[PDB]
Amino acid sequence: PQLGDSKLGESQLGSP
Amino acid sequence: ADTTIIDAVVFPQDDGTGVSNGDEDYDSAGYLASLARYAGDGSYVGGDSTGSPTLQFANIDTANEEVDIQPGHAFILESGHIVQSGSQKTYDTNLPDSVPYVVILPSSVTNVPLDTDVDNDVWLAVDPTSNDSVYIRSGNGLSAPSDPSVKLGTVNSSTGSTTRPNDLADHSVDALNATTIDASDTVTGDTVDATTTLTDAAGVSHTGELEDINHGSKHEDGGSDEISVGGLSGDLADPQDPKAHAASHSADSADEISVENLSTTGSADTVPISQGDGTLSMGSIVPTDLQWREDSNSPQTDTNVGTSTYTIADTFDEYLIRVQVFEESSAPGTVELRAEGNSQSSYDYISEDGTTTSAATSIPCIELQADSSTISVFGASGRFSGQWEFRSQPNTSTNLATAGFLAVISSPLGSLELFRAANNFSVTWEVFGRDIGPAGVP
Amino acid sequence: ADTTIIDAVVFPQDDGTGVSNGDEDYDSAGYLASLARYAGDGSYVGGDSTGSPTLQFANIDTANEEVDIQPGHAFILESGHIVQSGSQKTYDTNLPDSVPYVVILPSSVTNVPLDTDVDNDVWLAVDPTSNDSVYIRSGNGLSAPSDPSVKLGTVNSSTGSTTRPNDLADHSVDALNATTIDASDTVTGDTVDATTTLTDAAGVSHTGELEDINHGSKHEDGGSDEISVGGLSGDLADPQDPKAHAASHSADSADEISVENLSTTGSADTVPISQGDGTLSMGSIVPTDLQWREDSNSPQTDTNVGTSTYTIADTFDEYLIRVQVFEESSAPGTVELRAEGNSQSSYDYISEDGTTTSAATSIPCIELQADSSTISVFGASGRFSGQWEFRSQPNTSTNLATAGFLAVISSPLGSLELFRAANNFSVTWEVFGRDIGPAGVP
Amino acid sequence: ADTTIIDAVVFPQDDGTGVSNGDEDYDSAGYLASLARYAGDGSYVGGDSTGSPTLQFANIDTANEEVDIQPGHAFILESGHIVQSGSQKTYDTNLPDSVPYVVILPSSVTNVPLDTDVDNDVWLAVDPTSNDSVYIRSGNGLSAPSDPSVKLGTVNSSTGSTTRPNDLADHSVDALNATTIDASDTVTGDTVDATTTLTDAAGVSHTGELEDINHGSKHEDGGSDEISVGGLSGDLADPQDPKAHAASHSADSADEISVENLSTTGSADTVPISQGDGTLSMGSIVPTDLQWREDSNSPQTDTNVGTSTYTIADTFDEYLIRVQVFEESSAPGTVELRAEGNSQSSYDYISEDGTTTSAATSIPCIELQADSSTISVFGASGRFSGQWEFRSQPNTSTNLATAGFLAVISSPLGSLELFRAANNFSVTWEVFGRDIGPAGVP
Ligand SMILES: [Mg+2]
Ligand SMILES: [Mg+2]
Ligand SMILES: [Mg+2]
Ligand SMILES: [Mg+2]
Ligand SMILES: [Mg+2]
Ligand SMILES: [Mg+2]
Ligand SMILES: [Mg+2]
Ligand SMILES: [Mg+2]
Ligand SMILES: [Mg+2]
Ligand SMILES: [Zn+2]
Ligand SMILES: [Zn+2]
Repeated sequence: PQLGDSKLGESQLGSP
Repeated sequence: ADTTIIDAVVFPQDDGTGVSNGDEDYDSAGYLASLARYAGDGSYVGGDSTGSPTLQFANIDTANEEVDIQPGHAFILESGHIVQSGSQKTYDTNLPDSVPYVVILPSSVTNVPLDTDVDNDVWLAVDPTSNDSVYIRSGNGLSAPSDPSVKLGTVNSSTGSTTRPNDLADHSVDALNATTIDASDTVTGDTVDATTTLTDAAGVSHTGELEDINHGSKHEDGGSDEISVGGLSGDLADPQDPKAHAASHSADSADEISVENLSTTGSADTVPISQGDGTLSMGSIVPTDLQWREDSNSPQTDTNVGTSTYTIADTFDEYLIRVQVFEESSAPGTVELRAEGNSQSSYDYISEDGTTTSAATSIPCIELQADSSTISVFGASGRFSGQWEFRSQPNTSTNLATAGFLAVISSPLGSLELFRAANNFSVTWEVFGRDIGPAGVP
Repeated sequence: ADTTIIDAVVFPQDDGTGVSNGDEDYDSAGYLASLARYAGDGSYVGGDSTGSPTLQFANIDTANEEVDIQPGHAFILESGHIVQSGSQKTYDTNLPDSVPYVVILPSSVTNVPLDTDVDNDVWLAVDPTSNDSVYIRSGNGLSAPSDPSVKLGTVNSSTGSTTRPNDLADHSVDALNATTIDASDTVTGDTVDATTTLTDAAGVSHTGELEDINHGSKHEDGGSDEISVGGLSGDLADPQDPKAHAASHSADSADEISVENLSTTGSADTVPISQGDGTLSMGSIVPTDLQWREDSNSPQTDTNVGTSTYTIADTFDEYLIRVQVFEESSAPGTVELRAEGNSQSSYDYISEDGTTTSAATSIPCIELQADSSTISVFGASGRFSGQWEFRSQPNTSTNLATAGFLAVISSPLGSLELFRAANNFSVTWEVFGRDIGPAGVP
Repeated sequence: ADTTIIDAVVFPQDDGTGVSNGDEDYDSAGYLASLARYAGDGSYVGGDSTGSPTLQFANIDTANEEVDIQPGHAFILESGHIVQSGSQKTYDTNLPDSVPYVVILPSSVTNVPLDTDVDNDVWLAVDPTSNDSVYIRSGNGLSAPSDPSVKLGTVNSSTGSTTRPNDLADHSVDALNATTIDASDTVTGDTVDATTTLTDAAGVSHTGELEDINHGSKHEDGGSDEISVGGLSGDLADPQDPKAHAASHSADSADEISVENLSTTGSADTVPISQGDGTLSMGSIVPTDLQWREDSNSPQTDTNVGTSTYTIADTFDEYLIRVQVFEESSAPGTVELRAEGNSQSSYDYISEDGTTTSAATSIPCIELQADSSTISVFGASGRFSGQWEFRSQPNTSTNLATAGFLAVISSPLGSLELFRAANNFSVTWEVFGRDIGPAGVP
């Protein structure tokens, strides 16, 4: 994901 | 002990920290950037871009309590976070060591309370229960927070005095490689190694090796860095080899050794006689007894009757007259010693065999003899020892005459008279004195 | 060389690291916090909050191989990551420099294998193929991991000896500003500038400038830091100006210069005579030949017949008698040199004209002479030189009489006897000896 | 001043930084890792895994402008970032302090322009408007970017000279704990504290305390670190206690104190006489007047007529003859003094009473009798006295004759002759000279 468009710790870093 | 800051922010926080699942921080570039700024090993107040501590005290209002904090950032370590192991969304794994939060204050905090007229400790505490929950403790030795915190400093409300220990990073490393290093206080090392230069506090730069204590071993002769004594002062505790100074001992110079002080090996009565060729030697000079001494070495006369007071000797008890004479061969005769009426009238008149002679107010016939004959003289005053002759070479010559005769003191004194009918008489006398008194003692 | 740790975790990992498209690490607050803790330039074992290295060794079982690693964290660098350039979700850009992972061990690793009874190298390795894949290499110099790794240390399974070179951060900086700097070993610098204070290993604090070797140039007179020599020991290699010491040379003091050792310029037979005026001079003292010397300065007699042993002298080959006499004017005349029967019988008797004189077993007709009329003594013992009178003032006086007469040794000795019938005789003699032997040699 | 880099990447960026809403960076493991690497306090060019600065200059083409920049990374601080407070997605909160971007260059920038043949300042500029927007400024003193930037260095297109000040981290810390510290230039502190060892630039390692300037207090007697003076050169400005040296003053040695230089207290005409007892004293030695002096201590004759030339003396104006005679007891007589025809013709012949005697070319009857007899001489030459005896013991003995008789210069000189008929004399003479001239001058 992008910065700012996730609350921390609830997504893995990059991409599909 | 609370001031719940209305605008402070803390990062990062997840379910793996003390927040609910509704309350996980949103990700920001500013958070990531400010977090990455962490450097030290402990918890500390973060520096600005100049390298000055942030979160400084201001406007300390003394016994009226209140104090101002300026905005900035500090790092606060917390243990016991939980993380997601790999791909598993379940927060499941304990961290083994403590890890930092960032505390960001966007605003100055105004007129924060303290206790009156005493020392106070200030602590900044994160409450790990919300995204932004931050509070400050202060008080007169009042208990520090239980919650993750930093000792932001101390203020004394009586004095206005302030210090703060945690105001920049404590840092522990293995090896530091730097261009320049500058400590505001101590530099310490178990070996300090100045290649090229060492500067002391006096600001003198040393390249050559320094000196240890007890270096005095080197200054002596044969050592490295010998000292020359020329011009130095004091007396050496040992007496020194004396430099040439013979002439200094002389009669009226500074040193003065009088001869009567000096040693001699010589026997009694010995005297230093010069041998010639430098060296003195202890011989003995012996004056004779039977001492005779002069008074008045007698005047010359020539071409004239004797100027006869030929000596006037001092009171020696016995005089020895001696004569030398020259005269005209046409009329030799008596060296008249009829004399005059002396101070005391002691005389005797006896000639050689003649046994007798006439006496008068002044003497008739007492004579000393130009040409060897019966003429002779014997008395208290006047003892005689024979006659000379009227020639040297047959014709007129100087080398004619001598006699010796003597007298006692009869008067304490005397001077002796003379006449010679030829006129053309000539003479020199001697006289000498000898002393034995006219009694039982010399 | 493998021990796949069941619970170790590694961060960060994504499509651009070595993990499959789905197997990206899930984000955690703890991961970001622990990653931000990176500080060095290289790969290193991370410090706890105190500044003590984590991942420590424990329970080295020695020859039975096994060893314990305590939980902690280390930073391991890897190159050749891929990133997304900006907004473009495609992993497209390569990093130019190596960048760190965090390796987190939540548990103690227990009884890790080594080779028996020898040296072993220990390595921690990340496998970039899974979210979490971590393993350890060990062995007797066995090859390090090819995968991203750190040399966690070395252990000897014989000795139990351990070292670890990577146990804290290498850090390279330009300018370090600090309060205090404290190294466990060397502080090396190409200039060490001790403003304010320098402290040496003895714990002595210096502010003033230090001393170089070859400072001895300064200790001399008129240098800075000149030394007083008073009381120092030894002898200077150059002889020194001698202090006042004239008095030291005296007769029986420490120094002793005897006069016979001294120089004089004076000619032969010269003697130092005082001129007065403090000063000596090399004149000459000349005694006469024809030497005569005393024996016994002859006794007084008065109001009585003469005590006539006027000498009993030591042997001299010739004696010179001299008399002084005070006379009985009421009954003068005979001075009977009675001289009775001296040890050898040499005599002769002759008068002043009388040609011949009578002799007996003792002297009948030898006299000295109170009344200057005819008498004499003439012999081997007794040569005379004329007569004397018994008056000064016509009646009586003391100031009367003298004679001089002599004798050889005929007897080796003598004592001379004399009488006068009048009684009222008074007298002093003198006697002096001379020395020509009675043969061919003096 | 622009070179829009085609492939540079910058991180991190949000709506809260300068990007439009759609243009926030996508997250990468490489970005987080490279951001975590930050360590300094300011903006600086990053070091590689070795600790060598990156983004280095290469291929400086000098006056033809162009230069190559190698890939690497640098950190650039920017202020005025906005963040999301907690759960609120609204970008709402201003950061108080500046925070770092990472600038990653994956490619070498090729042949970057400069101004011709002069000094140039090089700046790396981030444009916060896009995910990736980066440019470079260069020129002869041309202005730095307004935008977030770092002074990548300076190149001179004339000289080819280069420097870059911002090429590793400025780091400010409180306490640094290290193993080893190594500075390229200065180490500085208000207290350098070398426990265990200090090494100077000469490579000498010190443990004992060092020496301060003005340490001369110590080297003296009775101070710590005294020096021994044995062997040193010079002369002390004070004269020194003189060592034993009496013997050096002797007659012909290096020191020579001649006696005519020395003091005496003694009155005029005094002489140093030895008292014995090692000691000198100022006595007086007084020779007599009436000086008589020898010439030839006259020869022996025995069993023979006297070999009579008993004087052949140097001129004296008066001679005194003295005789000693051993005897022919069977036949005594005259000790003949008839003499012969001497150089001048003066003689007189008078006897004891006889008043007259006869004369010839060689003398008839001048006799000196070996019998007490009416036999005498009186003249210019030959004043006689007294007559001896030819015995001691009534038969034979040695212990016999003496007489004293004298003569003047009538002739400037004379020898003296003798005869005896009986032959068997034995004889010794003495002869002495005295000196009064034949006229008015002695
Ligand atoms: Mg959650
Ligand atoms: Mg205020
Ligand atoms: Mg938060
Ligand atoms: Mg992982
Ligand atoms: Mg994926
Ligand atoms: Mg165990
Ligand atoms: Mg947005
Ligand atoms: Mg190029
Ligand atoms: Mg970007
Ligand atoms: Zn010294
Ligand atoms: Zn001396």
